[PDB]
Amino acid sequence: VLPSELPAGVDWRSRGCVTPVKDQRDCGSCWAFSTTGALEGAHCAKTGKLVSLSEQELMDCSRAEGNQSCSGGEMNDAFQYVLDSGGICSEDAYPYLARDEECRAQSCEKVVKILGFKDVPRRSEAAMKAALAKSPVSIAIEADQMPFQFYHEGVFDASCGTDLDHGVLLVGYGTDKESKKDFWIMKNSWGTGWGRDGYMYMAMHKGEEGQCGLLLDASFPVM
Amino acid sequence: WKEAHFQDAFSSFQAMYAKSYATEEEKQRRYAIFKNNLVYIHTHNQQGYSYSLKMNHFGDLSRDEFRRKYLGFKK
Ligand SMILES: [Cl-]
Ligand SMILES: [Cl-]
Repeated sequence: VLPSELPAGVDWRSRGCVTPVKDQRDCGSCWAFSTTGALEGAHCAKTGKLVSLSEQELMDCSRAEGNQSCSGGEMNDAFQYVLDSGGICSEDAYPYLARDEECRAQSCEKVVKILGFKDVPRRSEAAMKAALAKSPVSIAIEADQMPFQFYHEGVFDASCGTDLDHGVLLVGYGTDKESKKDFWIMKNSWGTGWGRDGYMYMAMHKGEEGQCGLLLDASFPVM
Repeated sequence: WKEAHFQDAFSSFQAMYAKSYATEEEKQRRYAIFKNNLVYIHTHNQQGYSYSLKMNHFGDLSRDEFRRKYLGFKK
């Protein structure tokens, strides 16, 4: 709980708990990618095994919990589905098509399961660091502004709105000597041609809402 | 830049991302959006920010189109 007790940096990528960057393409499925990334990271944090999981299953099968496939959804409704249904299938078993279709989750083995899911206490950088010490964290942000659309690299400290419209994953934090700014390490789902091989280094100290609202609606799976 | 620079840049964009257009009306719209984004990126990168921008596969989309279809978080 004391900040000294938290590590100076965290990067789940170099611990081996992050799958390669994925690409949602022209489908409003970000919520599913944020969810699978959190589940991939939490399962690996616990077992040491990294298994890439199915976004398509979430899209096709979680409408009862409130999600609407390519028309949008949210991470907690997705975690609820995983809890409800007894887990989630692998990416290989149930691959990503970026299109709406009927559920086939009878077609594959549930390989990762959860006990539940928790929200990160709101408006606290310390709380986010503490959560990230344990595993990657699902966050919601406003991600529609032009600087965001064309982000390449560097610490993203742009003046950002808080109309939450995109779901992504934080995989750690650290500090940049180039800009002299602390950051969160964010994993996006727009492929490796966006940002820093698919990642964004987001400014850490942008007030109680987080950069682009990232402290407003953050959560993670419990295993 | 002259128009020919923008024209060359758009052809390279089309080749690099395999972007094609079903009507001449769509292509002219997408060219205009592309040019606007290209100018934005170039101008931004002259301004000395902590981060840079780069053209990418969203290059021919406006903010509204980008938001409506390429994001997806709905609370
Ligand atoms: Cl904008
Ligand atoms: Cl064409």
